[PDB]
Amino acid sequence: PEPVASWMSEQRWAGEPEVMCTLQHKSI
Amino acid sequence: GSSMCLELALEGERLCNAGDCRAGVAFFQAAIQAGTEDLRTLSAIYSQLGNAYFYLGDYNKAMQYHKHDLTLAKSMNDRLGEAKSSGNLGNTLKVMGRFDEAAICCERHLTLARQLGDRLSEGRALYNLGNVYHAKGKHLGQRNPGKFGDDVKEALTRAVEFYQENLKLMRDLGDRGAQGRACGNLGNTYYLLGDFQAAIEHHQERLRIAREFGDRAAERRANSNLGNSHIFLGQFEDAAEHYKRTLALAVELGEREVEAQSCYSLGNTYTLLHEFNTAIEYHNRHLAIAQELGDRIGEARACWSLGNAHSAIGGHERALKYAEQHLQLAXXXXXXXXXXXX
Repeated sequence: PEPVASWMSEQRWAGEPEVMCTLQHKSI
Repeated sequence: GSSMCLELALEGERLCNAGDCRAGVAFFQAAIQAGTEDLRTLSAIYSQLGNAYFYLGDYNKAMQYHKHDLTLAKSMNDRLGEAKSSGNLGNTLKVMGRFDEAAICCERHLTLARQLGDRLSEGRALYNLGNVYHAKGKHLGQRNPGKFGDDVKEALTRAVEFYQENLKLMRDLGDRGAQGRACGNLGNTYYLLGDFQAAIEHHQERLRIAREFGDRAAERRANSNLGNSHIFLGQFEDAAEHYKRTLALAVELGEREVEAQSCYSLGNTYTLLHEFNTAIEYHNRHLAIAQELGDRIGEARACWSLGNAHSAIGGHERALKYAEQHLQLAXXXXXXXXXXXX
C-alpha cells in the first residue's frame, strides 16, 4: 500500500458541497 | 388564549433565531397546549417545530411535525404553504436516507410551484430535487465502494438534470448567487460521475460567482473542488495552484482543519511532481496541525507519508522514525516499511 494512491483514492469520492440550508421558514 | 398561544409561539420563534432552539421547542409546545383557533398560526408552529427538531438532529420528530403541518396545510388549501411543507418534509426524509419518499415530497413541491406560477418556488424545488438525487447517488456509491453501478450513475444523472434545470431558471431570473450554488452542486455531481472536465467548468463558474460576491468561503470550496478535479485530469501543476489558493483562503478564514487537509493534499501532489523537499514542507505543516488538533488519524497519515518522502530523498534514518511513529499510532504497512529500512 502506497500513501499517494491511498490519498488519491480517498479523493475520488470527495467534494465540498454547497452549504446553504434549504429549509423554509413559516413566520409566526 | 389564542393570544396566549400567539405570544408563546412568537417567543418560541425568537429563541430559535437567537440560537436557543431547545428552549424554543418548549415555547412551541406550550403554545400548542394553550391552543388556538387560527390554523395559519398552528401550521406555522408545526413548521417551526419541524425545523427546530431537524436542526437539533431529531429527524423523527421533525418528520412528525412537518407532516402535521403538511396535512394541516392541505386541509386549509394553502397551496404555497403546502409546497413549503412538502419541501421541508422531503428534506427531512433525504437526511434519513429515505430517498424515494423524499423525491415524492420534493416533486410535490415542484408540482405546486408550477401550478402557482411561482418561479422562485419552482427554482427551489428543482435545487432540492438535485440535492435528493445527489445525496442518493453519493450514498449508493459509499455503501458499496468496490463497484460503480448503474444505480449510482442513474441517481447522479437525475441530479445533473435537476441542477441544470435549476441553473437555467436561475439565469432566466438573474439570480447570481443561486447560479453560484447550482454550479457548485453541478460541479460536485459531475465529479462523482467522473466527468471531471464538466466538473472543472462548473467549479470555475462557481469560483467566479463567489468572487463577485466576496464570498471567501465559497471561494475556498471552489478552489478545493478545482484542485481535486485537476488531480483527476492528470493536471498536477493546476492542482497544486488550486490547493495553494485553498490553503491561503483557509488561513485567512481560520479553518485549521481545512488548512491541514490542503497541506496534506499539497504534500501528495508535490510527491507526484517529484518535488520531495517541497512535499516534505507541506506534510510537516499538516502534521503540526493534526497534532495541535488531537486528530490522531491524520497524524498517522502524516507519518506514513513523511516516512516515504524522507526515504525518497535518502533521509533513511529520519524515515525510520516516522515509520515507527506510524506503527505506534496505527500496522501491517508500517511494520513492512520499518523492516525495509533496516
